[PDB]
Amino acid sequence: AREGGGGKRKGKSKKWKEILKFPHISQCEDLRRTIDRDYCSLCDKQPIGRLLFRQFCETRPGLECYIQFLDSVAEYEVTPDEKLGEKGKKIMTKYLTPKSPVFIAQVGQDLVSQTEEKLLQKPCKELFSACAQSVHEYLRGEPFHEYLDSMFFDRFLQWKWLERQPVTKNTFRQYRVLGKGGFGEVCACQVRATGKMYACKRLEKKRIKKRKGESMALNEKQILEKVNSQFVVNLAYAYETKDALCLVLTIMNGGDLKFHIYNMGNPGFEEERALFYAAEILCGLEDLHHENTVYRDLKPENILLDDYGHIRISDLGLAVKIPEGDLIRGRVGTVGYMAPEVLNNQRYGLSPDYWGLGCLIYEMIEGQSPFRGRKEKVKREEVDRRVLETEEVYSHKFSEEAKSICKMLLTKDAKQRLGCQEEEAAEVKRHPFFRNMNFKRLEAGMLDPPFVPDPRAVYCKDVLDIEQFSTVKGVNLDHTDDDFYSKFSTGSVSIPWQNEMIETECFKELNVFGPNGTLPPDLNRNHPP
Ligand SMILES: NC(=O)c1cn([C@@H]2O[C@H](CO)[C@@H](O)[C@H]2O)c2ncnc(N)c12
Repeated sequence: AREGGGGKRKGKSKKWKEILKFPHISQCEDLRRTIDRDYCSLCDKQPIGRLLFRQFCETRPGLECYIQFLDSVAEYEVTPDEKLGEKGKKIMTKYLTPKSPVFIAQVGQDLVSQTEEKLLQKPCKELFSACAQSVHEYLRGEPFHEYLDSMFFDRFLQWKWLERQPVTKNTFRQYRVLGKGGFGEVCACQVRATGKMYACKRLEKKRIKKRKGESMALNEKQILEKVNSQFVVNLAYAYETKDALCLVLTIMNGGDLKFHIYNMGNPGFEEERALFYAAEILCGLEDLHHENTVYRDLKPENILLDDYGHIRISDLGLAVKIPEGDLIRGRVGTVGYMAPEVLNNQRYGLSPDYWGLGCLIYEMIEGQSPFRGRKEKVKREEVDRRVLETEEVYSHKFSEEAKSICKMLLTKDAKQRLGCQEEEAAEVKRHPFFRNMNFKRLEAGMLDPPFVPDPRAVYCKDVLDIEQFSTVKGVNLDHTDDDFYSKFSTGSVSIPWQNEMIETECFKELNVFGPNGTLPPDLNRNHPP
């Protein structure tokens, strides 16, 4: 239900209930037939699917206890460390003990035992994770199968129908230019029906073509799609115009980290501020790494702020999804920001992102790159040489803990680098530099940023065309470009679209059923259109 955006001069279109009008359920037969009935996707990962399955569960006493447990576990994870024994024991009594009325029997008895014991010792935020998966293992059975036959899944099919409607020229309205670079420019845009504000990243087809950037543009879209993170820009819509390809991303107008680091006039800022940014970047990094995707482009300009002062990683073009167990090569990135193992063309994993985190913390505190000056005339090959053969030094601006984490992230050997061990990100989160940071609360948006930005305002002439247009394809014998345009423009992206519907409360308002125990007319089979 909560606001956020580039400022909104115009709200929901007042015909929006017509625009988003449910199809009659009889028009959903094709969806019903083709849809992959997959529990995690339909009942968890997809935000409206999860809401509707939860609505189904609350009609059944036997199912609802499982949902309540899952919610309690969510509460447990954000509980302060010193109260975890209390919260954990309450969940034990309430849920995992047979005498309780809200007892859930499908969590295995030896799982309960293991959990009891882990709780007896020092409790960790992840205490109930095994019980949680056990619960989902049960819900994806008969409960799922009953949900699929309910009116709440019928209603999911109706939402999916709306989700998949084409993007057209009437989908969006256009506001000012936000910025310029890369293949194109970025402007504010707004979905008319829902009123949600986004950033439209406009890549010029001519510039993609001359630079041979098709693969990079396609890679960007496809990684964006598959990562859903509070700390990485999300992709809501991907579509075509006559001259451009458009990515409708999370609007982050707070300015980028390059600006904020060098705006002070005394570059570098408070460690408390640096710490907060670093912690969120790390979460963003862990979310990418969960997809076994390495970002490989970490630099201050690719980190953007929102009007709230939270950050997101942007510009995923150089990111690569690595096959499980594989390693990749290739020397990509920005000068001064590339890790030794990238520079030496070795095979590498997630490791460069951690080196990149080191650069960012360093530059945030010192105000300068570790291996370069900002005003400096120096050749690329010299900056590279510094990165391989010299060690950075640390001024009085660094606390001991800051110097330590930077040195451990800026470890040149990737094997010994912080966060590159078996613990992965967890090793970095537990570092003394972060000792006061509860990352679970951070991931849940429960901690306030120490700094609120002036939202960026650029002056720019351009009214640039972001109106959707599907060009006629195949005009030339060579249709490679055209194939790439068709591949790219898949329209709305499921999860962000659904969250948009929820956040703007289009979901809450539109999602309604009959007066009491009845179907609404759009679900009434006896009266088709
Ligand atoms: N590539 C992106 O995701 C964005 C780039 N800009 C602006 O365009 C500049 C160059 O990309 C940035 O510094 C911002 O001013 C953005 N502004 C708002 N949201 C975004 N999601 C971006």
